[PDB]
Amino acid sequence: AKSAANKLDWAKVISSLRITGSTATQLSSFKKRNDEARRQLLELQSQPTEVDFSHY
Amino acid sequence: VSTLIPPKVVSSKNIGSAPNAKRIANVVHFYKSLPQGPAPAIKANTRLARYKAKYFDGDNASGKPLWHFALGIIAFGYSMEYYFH
Repeated sequence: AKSAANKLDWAKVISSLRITGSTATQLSSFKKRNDEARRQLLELQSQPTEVDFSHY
Repeated sequence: VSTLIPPKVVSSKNIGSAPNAKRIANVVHFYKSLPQGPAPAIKANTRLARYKAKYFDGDNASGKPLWHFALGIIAFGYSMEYYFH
């Protein structure tokens, strides 16, 4: 359900067309892009965080 | 690291920008102007205002009263001729 957040962010991108010279607002969206792109590879990267006592 | 906030800083912005002066100028320029040539008082009579209304407005504006005034001097000294010579 993150697409509503990002859809309203691109809505504010085509509305931040109206204010040229954005200092750090797009950089704040860059920081949420940074850790949101980090968290998905973090959750997909891991194994089930346990020692496999049956086989291993 | 945080939410930056320039979408809503138009509160103390709307004095500083340059067409604000023109906006506050012509909202003052437009209120007290009579709408469509109203309150014209197109007729006035003071025993000679009809002379101005027939001769000295923007519409007629022809040199004929000068002509009349020319004849006025023709009316003036010639009678003084009959008083002098």
